[PDB]
Order: sequence, then structure tokens, then C-alpha cells
Amino acid sequence: CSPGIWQLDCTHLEGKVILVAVHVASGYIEAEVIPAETGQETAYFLLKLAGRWPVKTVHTDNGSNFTSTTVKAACWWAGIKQEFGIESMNKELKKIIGQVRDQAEHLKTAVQMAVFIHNKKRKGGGYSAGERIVDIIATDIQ
Amino acid sequence: CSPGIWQLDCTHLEGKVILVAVHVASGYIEAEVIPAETGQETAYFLLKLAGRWPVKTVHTDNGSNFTSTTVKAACWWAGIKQEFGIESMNKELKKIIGQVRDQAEHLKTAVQMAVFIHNKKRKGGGYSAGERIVDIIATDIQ
Ligand SMILES: Cc1ccc(-c2nc(C)c([C@H](OC(C)(C)C)C(=O)O)c(-c3ccc(Cl)cc3)c2C)cc1C
Ligand SMILES: Cc1ccc(-c2nc(C)c([C@H](OC(C)(C)C)C(=O)O)c(-c3ccc(Cl)cc3)c2C)cc1C
Repeated sequence: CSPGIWQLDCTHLEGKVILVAVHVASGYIEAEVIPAETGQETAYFLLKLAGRWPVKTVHTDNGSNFTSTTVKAACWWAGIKQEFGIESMNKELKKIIGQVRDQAEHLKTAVQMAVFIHNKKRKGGGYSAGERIVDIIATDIQ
Repeated sequence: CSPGIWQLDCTHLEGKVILVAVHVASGYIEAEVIPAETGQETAYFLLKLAGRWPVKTVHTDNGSNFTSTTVKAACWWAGIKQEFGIESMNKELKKIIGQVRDQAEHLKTAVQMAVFIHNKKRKGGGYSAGERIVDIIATDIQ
């Protein structure tokens, strides 16, 4: 599985929108509570993402997510492509969010606690998702 | 220079607050426009940061930034320590922001364009800051 491929989707919890990106080769996740499920929020998220990792291509389970001109501007500027092709982490992440929920007042706080727990967790014997991404990407530099 | 050390500060531009984190060993940056320069915003930013990189210790040029209980809760939960010890990227980042400013309506957009440009830029002959962090961190896993 290519190191430049990410999957991005939105889920819903407590009336709010959680934008979830998955680095597919590693299982590493970034997520953000966004105020509305719009092109503008997706575009802005993609710019942030791309400044941090070598994002080559992005898949989603809702292709209409990427039709806004604002999103196409962000993938043009950052050099990203979309892919259909001519886990789901959503359940897992929600499970983690439910386990930490009482530890926080705001959903957005519980989401970041859950991302932290997921990325640091030993899938071992065996690295964490956060170790794997960095090693997948370092190796692909070298 | 240790791979777990980050520097965090806020600067001001156009009446707004930009929270800037620097991975000191590599020069890699993450930044976010925040609505107010408060403990709550710093705490939330630190949680996001820590879920993505192995953050061990954080330095700042304004130690009072880390006195709120909300911030101390976030460094306790994530396992972070603060350090006084018993570039500035701020000018550089602002230079980049000024170079891309007209390419965007919102300051927050220009900030992420600038972070992208800074992290991807060849400091070579020579890696980018984004290559260096990942390789510094991968090597420190291994
Ligand atoms: C007296 C007092 C002072 C502060 C807080 C307080 N308030 C808020 C809104 C938050 C979290 O929100 C932020 C935005 C600060 C992360 C949260 O959502 O619970 C947190 C918090 C929760 C988890 C972590 Cl890992 C870090 C900070 C705390 C501790 C609570 C009390 C009772
Ligand atoms: C007809 C039409 C449609 C959309 C936009 C439009 N509007 C906004 C508010 C934004 C940027 O904001 C977001 C939040 C979407 C990134 C910006 O700040 O300029 C962008 C934008 C700017 C730079 C990039 Cl790299 C990506 C998107 C665009 C293209 C402009 C026009 C004239």
C-alpha cells in the first residue's frame, strides 16, 4: 500500500461533525471536530494535513465531499489527487471516544484523547500506528 | 538536541493569534490561528500535537503560558513536561505568510500555506524540515 494515500471521511457524534483522516498504510489517524460538514472545512483540513505529511492521494467513502471548488483549489495548491479507482476506523474511534468521554467536558477534547490513545497503542509482540507512519515515511524518503 | 523537544509560542498578525509549535531538532512547524490567547486553546493544541508526535518536553518564550490548570491537565494526561532549564521562526513564518498572503482570503489559510511552504522547502545540497522530523523520529524508534 502506497505511503502517500490517506482516507478522509466525516462521522457524527452528539450532533457534531468529526472529520477523520487515516493514513492507510499505517492506521495512523488525525481528526478534528468541525462546525459544519462543508467544502470549506474539508479544504482547510486538507491544507493542514498536507503541510505535515507527504499527501499524494486521498480516498473517501463520499466522493461528493470533494466536488466544491474550495476543496479542488486546496488539492490543486497542495498537489493532491483524488481516487475512486475507476476499519472502518469510524467504529473503532467511536469506541475509544466512548471509553474516554467522561474524562472531558467537550466532545472535541475526547476526540483528541481518543486519537492520542489510538495512535500510541501497541499493536505489537509490533509498533503503534504513530511509530509505523513515521517509519513508513522515513523509509520512503530513503 | 533531543527528538521529544518542542517550542511553543503565540504571535500576532492582523489582530489575530497564531499558535506556533517548532520541533526544535528538525525545524518542522505546526501552527493554528486561535480565537483567543488562552489556557484552553493552548491545552487543546497540546493534546492534538501530542497525539501525532512523541512530545516529551515543551519550551516556550512565555512561561506564564503554561500556568493554567487546563494546560497542566493536558501535559499531565499526555505525559509532557515543561522546561526553562533552571529562529525565531516567528519572523521567518511571518515572511512566508507575507509572501502568500494575497493567495488567500483568510489569515488562517495563508498561515497553513506558509507552514506547508516552510516544511517542504529544501534546505539542501539537504532535507526539508518535514523529511528531517520523520527521519529523526524514526531513527529514535530504532
Ligand atoms: C476547575 C477546572 C479547570 C479546568 C477544567 C478543564 N476544562 C476543560 C473545558 C477541559 C477540556 O477542554 C479543553 C478545551 C481545555 C481541552 C475539556 O473538554 O474537558 C479540561 C481538560 C480535560 C482533559 C484534558 Cl486531557 C485537558 C484539559 C479541563 C481540565 C475543569 C475544571 C473543573
Ligand atoms: C468562487 C470562489 C470559490 C471559493 C473560493 C475560496 N474561498 C476561500 C474562503 C478559500 C480559503 O479559505 C478556505 C477556508 C476554504 C481554505 C481562503 O482563505 O481564501 C479558498 C482557498 C484559497 C486557497 C487555497 Cl490553497 C484553497 C482554497 C478559495 C479558493 C473563492 C472564490 C472566489
